[PDB]
This record gives sequence, structure tokens and C-alpha cells, in this order.
Amino acid sequence: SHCQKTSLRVNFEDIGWDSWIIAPKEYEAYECKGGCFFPLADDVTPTKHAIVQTLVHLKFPTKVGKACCVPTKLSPISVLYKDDMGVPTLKYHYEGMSVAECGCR
Amino acid sequence: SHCQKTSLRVNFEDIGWDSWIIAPKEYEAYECKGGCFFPLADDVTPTKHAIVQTLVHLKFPTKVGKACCVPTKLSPISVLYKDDMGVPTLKYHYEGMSVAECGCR
Amino acid sequence: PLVTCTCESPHCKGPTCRGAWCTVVLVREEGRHPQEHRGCGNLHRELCRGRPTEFVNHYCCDSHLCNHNVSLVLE
Amino acid sequence: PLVTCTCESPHCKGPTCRGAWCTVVLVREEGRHPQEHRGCGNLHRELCRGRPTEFVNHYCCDSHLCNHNVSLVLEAT
Amino acid sequence: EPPQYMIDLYNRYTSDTTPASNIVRSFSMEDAISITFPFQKHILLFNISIPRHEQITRAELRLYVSCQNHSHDLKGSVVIYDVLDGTKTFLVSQDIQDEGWETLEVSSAVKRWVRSDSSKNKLEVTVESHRKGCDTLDISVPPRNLPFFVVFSNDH
Amino acid sequence: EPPQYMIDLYNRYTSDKSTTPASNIVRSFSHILLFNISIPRHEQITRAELRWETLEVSSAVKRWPFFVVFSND
Ligand SMILES: *[C@@H]1O[C@H](CO)[C@@H](O)[C@H](O)[C@H]1NC(C)=O
Ligand SMILES: *[C@@H]1O[C@H](CO)[C@@H](O)[C@H](O)[C@H]1NC(C)=O
Repeated sequence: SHCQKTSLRVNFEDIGWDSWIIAPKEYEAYECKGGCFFPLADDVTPTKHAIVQTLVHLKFPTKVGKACCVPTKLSPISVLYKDDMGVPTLKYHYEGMSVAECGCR
Repeated sequence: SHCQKTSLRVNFEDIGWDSWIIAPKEYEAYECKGGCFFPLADDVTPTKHAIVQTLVHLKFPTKVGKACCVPTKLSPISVLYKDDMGVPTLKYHYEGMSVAECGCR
Repeated sequence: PLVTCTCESPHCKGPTCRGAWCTVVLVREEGRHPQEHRGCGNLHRELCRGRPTEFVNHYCCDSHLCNHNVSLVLE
Repeated sequence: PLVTCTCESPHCKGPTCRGAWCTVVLVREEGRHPQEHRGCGNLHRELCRGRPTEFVNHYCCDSHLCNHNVSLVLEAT
Repeated sequence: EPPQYMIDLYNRYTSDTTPASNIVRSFSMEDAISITFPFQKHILLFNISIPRHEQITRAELRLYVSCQNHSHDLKGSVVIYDVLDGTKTFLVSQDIQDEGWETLEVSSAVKRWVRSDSSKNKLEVTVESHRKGCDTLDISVPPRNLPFFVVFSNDH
Repeated sequence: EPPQYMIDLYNRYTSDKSTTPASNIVRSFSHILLFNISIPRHEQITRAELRWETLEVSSAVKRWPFFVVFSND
């Protein structure tokens, strides 16, 4: 129930990307679930602004909100697809596809 | 109702930091309010994982959640304080104190 | 090279915008009525290559005001 | 220089941790019941210098297992 | 349908070794013209196109040679020229030892095609057979295993 | 209570918003006498001034009533 990285398997047929993505058919792109409750853990790596807004939120929960648990580092994957013209293209490092780390921001 | 930057005034007396922070007594540290609704705007600068998780969320809203509006760039401020030993120290760039930009991650 | 597109969307500041291409996107949340947007696109061209689903229909074109009168369907 | 601290918290992975200092934190959100955590601290030393409020009591110490039996209070005042 | 070579190349990328080429594209053949006495000659037309900001590291040409009424040593040879006007330019000359696919490096021709400062996207391939284990042999031309290009490039 | 020079140096940096001083860290440590001074390990010292007049005593502070020290990471 705290900010952590959870498993999420994305099947490209569900989002309609199976038309141009050749391989893989599905892959593991994680998700960051949980809340950012004070005290914020170190592995969350909170920023100074995240600490300030959290302490202020404790006093005014209705006016100010907590920091959010979001991906703080993204890992690339290899994918084989077709571009706009239909040329089969293979990229070894398709960046921004998988969650490396979570955190509170 | 969309991801944007809002004003938030932090008074260090409210969080108990008035004991060691000498100046300023309060300052403007913004907040990122609003939701990340598809289609995600360009000024939000969404990542590839944010788009995938959003598209997956549309099919399984109860299993997967939307992207979150968080600060994507932080600006420093100048502060004069006392450290653990009590030495009055002045830092010109106290980093991570103010929100420069928001985004969906 | 930027193209002028019809701008019918809450993010629009005026009736047209300029961007790398033009987009028409039809989104339907599970609980709400579907919505249709018209505007410019600049970042993720991969969305254009996807096939329409029961939730989203993301259409793109590269002509001047090509996104003006096109209508889309879902499923 | 690393110190071993008592770890009584949901964020704990085991009964003890190692960190730059030891912490005992008593937090009360404005609407909810108060909670108390015990663990290690490494990033934000400024929290140790803060004055206790009616919402948070952030206590730190630099000795081995110094955070084990210390007691804290909260007060509206 | 993409060539099986790209799929196998993908499975080689996933299995555990830091490839030197970040981008790999596959260009199929557009049209081919057969020429008919001493040997068998074809003229192949393509449409290679690479973004200018990328730098080419390698370019391959995949052909499929065989014959009817099929030694492990039948003597064949493929010679390839870059067509300019009607003059040619020598690229490679590869000895053939058995039937199947062949990989012929033609990086310089593709580099000239991309940075087209000078005709392009056309090359003539001649095939000869020598020994008696197979009288005549040629590349598979459209009447299944059509030829295609494979360009390796980095985004530098 | 801190000296008025630390507060004056604060108002000088925030007001202009373009001073861009050479060193981001400035500390203020409180006959012949001595004071107990501690600079961080990873940071590099820039300047030291025994302070009313100014004396560049930067040579001594590298090894060993408000002396001001200028340092940076
Ligand atoms: C063939 O190449 C030309 C460039 O010479 C390009 O404009 C054209 O789009 C290519 N053919 C196709 C079908 O894309
Ligand atoms: C300064 O004094 C404190 C205690 O008064 C001591 O802990 C500290 O080590 C002294 N500074 C140095 C550099 O030793």
C-alpha cells in the first residue's frame, strides 16, 4: 500500500499496436502503485519539494495533496516494427518503454 | 482539471522549519494539479511508458491507473539557515525547492 | 516544416494550430460518452500507426487542414 | 561511517537497517489516527533540525541502535 | 510480411551482446529485369532511403542461389555492379559453394545512394556456373525467395 | 542570533538575482584566542576572512569574533 514497482504485462493487441509492432507481442512494462505517506522512504528518493509539500499536506489535506508515486527511471527494450512507409525496422534500444525505478515526486 | 502549475505558498512556521531556517520566512513553491487525460498534450511532455499505461488503463480502469501529474523540473532558491552545530550558513542554490515545470509520468 | 491543422479541442487557443502533422482522436472512457478532438501532433508519431480499438481512434494526416471534416468510428 | 538502527516500520525489510543515522518519527495527518515509524535515514538531514508540531515528531540519533526504546509525544497545544 | 532474417536478427539481439549497430532496416526489391548468352544477368531496382542524421555502418545484399535437378562444391560466382548510366562500377565477386542464401557486403554503393550528390537504387548481378554438378544456376527472381537489402545504421 | 553581515549578504544575493557568486556556500563561525571550525570533507574551500576589518587568512583555515568562510562543492 506504499509507493513501489508492480508487475504490468502489456499485450499490444489490447491497445491496437499489433498492426505495426512485429515483435514482441507482449512485454513487461512495470507500474508504480501505492501512496506517498510521510515519512517517505529513502528508496523512494524524495526531492526537497516532495518533503515540503507532504508536510504542508499533513496540515491542509483538503487544500494541498500528497506527492505521487511515478516512474523515476525508464529502461529501453528491443522491438521490431514497421515505420510510416512500411519498412521493417529493428531498434535495439527503444527508450522509455519499461520502468526501472519508482519514486515520489 | 488538467495537469498544470498552481500557486502554493509555504510558510516554514507551518511545518516547524522556522527553528533552523532564518530567511526567508515563507516562499513560493508551486504545485502540479490536474489530471492526465488522453490525449496527452505536448506541453505535458508525456513519456512512452505514460502513453502505454494510459492506453492500457482505458481498457482496464480498475486494474490499471492513469498517469500522474508531477513536477518534472525543480528550481533552487537562496536560503540562510543553521546546521546541526548551529553555524549560520547561506546557500545561494538550495536545490529542489520550487517547481519549474509539470508533466505526466 | 510545419502544417496548419484544425483546432477543436480544450487545449486549443484559437481555431487552428501549427505542428508537424494533423490529428483527429476519438476517445471513449468506459463510463462516459466518447469525445472527439482535432489538433496538431508533434511527439509520438507511433500512435498514428495503431489500429482503432473500441476505446480510441487516433487518426493522422500530413496535409493542410486535412483534419477539418473527417469523422471517425469506434470498434 | 554507517550505523545500525532498529527497524519497526512497513518500509522495513528485516528487523534492522543500516544508514547514516537512526530515526523515530511520529506522524498524524489532520484527519487520521497517528502512526509511529522507526528506521534509518540517509537523505534529508534537515528533518532532524525541525521543531516538533502537532502533526509530526521527527527524532534522530547517531548511535548504534539508539532509536530502540526512545519515546515521543504529540500535542495540539 | 517481414523477412525471416529480421526476426532471427531480433532473437539474436534479445539473447545474451551489445551490438554495434543501433538501427537495422530491411528494404525489399521493387522490380527486376532478366537479360538473355555467356552467363545469366539480372538488373535489380530498389528504393533505399536513410535519414540524413544517421551514419551508415554496414549494408548487406541477400540473394538465394540454386538450380534445378540438385557435392558441397559446385563452382559458382556472383558479380555485382553499381549502375550509373547507359557505366557500371565493380562492387563484389563471391564464389558460390552450395545452394541457399548468401550475404554480400555492398556498403559503398548504399552510402553513395543515401548521400546522392551525383542514378541510384539499381544494380546488375551476373551469375555463372562452371562444374558439372549443376549446369546452370541463378538467383531466385519473381516468376518466393526474392532478394532484399539490409542496412545497419547508428543515430549519431 | 546571526550577525548582520550574513543577513546583509543574503539580501544582496536575492535582490539582484544576478550576483552569481563564485561560491555557493558561506559560513559564519563565532589578545590571542581561537575558534572551533569544521568544513565538509567533499567540498573545496574558496576564501576565508577573519572578521571591523577583512583579513585573508585562507592559508591557515586549510589546516586549522565572526570569521567568514567561502566554500563550494
Ligand atoms: C522511392 O524513392 C523516392 C526517392 O527517390 C521516394 O520519394 C519514394 O517515396 C519511394 N517510393 C515509395 C513507394 O515510397
Ligand atoms: C566543535 O565542537 C563540537 C562540540 O562542542 C565537537 O563535537 C566538534 O567535533 C568540534 N569541531 C571539530 C572540527 O572537531
